[PDB]
Amino acid sequence: TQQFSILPGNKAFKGKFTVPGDKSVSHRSIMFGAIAEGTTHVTGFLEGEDALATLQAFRDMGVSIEGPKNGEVTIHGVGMHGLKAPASALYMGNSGTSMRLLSGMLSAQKFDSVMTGDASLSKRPMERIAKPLRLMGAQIQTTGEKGTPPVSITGGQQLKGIQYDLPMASAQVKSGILLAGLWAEGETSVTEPEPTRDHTERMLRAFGYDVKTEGNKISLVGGGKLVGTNIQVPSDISSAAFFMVGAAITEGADVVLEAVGINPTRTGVIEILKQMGADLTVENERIAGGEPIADIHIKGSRTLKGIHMPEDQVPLAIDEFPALFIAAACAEGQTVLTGAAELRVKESDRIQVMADGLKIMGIDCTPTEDGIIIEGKGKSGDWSPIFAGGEIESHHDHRIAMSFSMAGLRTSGPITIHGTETVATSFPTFTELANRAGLTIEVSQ
Ligand SMILES: [Cl-]
Ligand SMILES: [Cl-]
Repeated sequence: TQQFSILPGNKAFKGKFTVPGDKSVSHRSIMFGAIAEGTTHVTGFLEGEDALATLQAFRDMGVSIEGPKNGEVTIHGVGMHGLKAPASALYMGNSGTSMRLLSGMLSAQKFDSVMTGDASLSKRPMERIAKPLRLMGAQIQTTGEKGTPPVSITGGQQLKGIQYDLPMASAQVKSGILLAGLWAEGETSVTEPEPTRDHTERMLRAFGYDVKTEGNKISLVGGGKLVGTNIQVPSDISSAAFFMVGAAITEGADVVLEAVGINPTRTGVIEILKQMGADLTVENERIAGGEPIADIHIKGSRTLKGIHMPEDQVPLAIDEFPALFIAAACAEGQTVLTGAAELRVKESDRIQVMADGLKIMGIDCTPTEDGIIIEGKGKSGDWSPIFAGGEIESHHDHRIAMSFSMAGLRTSGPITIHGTETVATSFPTFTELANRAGLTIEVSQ
């Protein structure tokens, strides 16, 4: 166990900062850089659980890779057919993402493969991706009735593109199918019943592959070719969100977050904060590595106010609601969240864990079946403490820990957050940026 400690008192919160690279986009650059023609140089790379497992997999399959080192990776791509058979099982650790995306890719290879995982991944079913791949002609075996790992794939198959109506929305399953479709005969198409992130699609385009996005119908034609290029990874908006919130709840705060990724499938926190009356502007908009980026300028010039959060932004801000709950508490009036049933018990009930911590800090809130109700203690023009402090349980959820860390900007008492050791893995520079901004956080045993 590890814990964060924060002391009460009027904090400053200002500066120009760049948060770490987007987790998902970092991963995709490896997926496609490995099988592209020529060299790929990646910058702003953040290696997470997914990246490291995928990095090792392609190393095992003969790909030469320098790094990651200081956010830089050089990938000597081997072309669409340059992968070599792994000498043993490809260990995925806890990366279900790696396993699902590589399933599609591996099911199209000449050679056999086995994918295995740790105790947690070994329990996760893989039939939602395996089933459509089998329709394409893939030979993919799973374990037991629930179809969990190990996932055993037989190569040397001829895949055919299918038109697939996805029963349950999933960027991972969607991505797995499309990746197999790169080697398949004809067009592979996925129709998702609900909108998901499109980092896979955008990275494919960055590498020169044509991908049609036509409403909820996402498709490509197999036989194409990927071309190595330079990939600047956008900084993670999910990481930036904590400092957006911090700036919006701190008096006279002035924060510029540079090169923040603003993929429209990820920008829900911006729209929501804006609707809460936040002084938040999006300037210097441009594109890097097929991803849109911008500088986010947030000022604590006025008091947030509680709103009925827009339901059309919930899919776009799903991971940012723990941070937004902190904003809601400092806001004037009541905040209500609906249509966020996904947010409850998604193998971790963030609504309740936040509620527990918020209540400990003296905030009247109430979990609902599809969200939460928060009674904000904010008052227009008033920047007196909102939170009472206390001891907080994060349950090793980094987003919970980082959220309650921001609460230290408006607390009348000490805050101790337990189980914060996963914060550094997700957001390595979090406490550093916090300190540079004016939010001192002491890490302990
Ligand atoms: Cl994605
Ligand atoms: Cl998460």
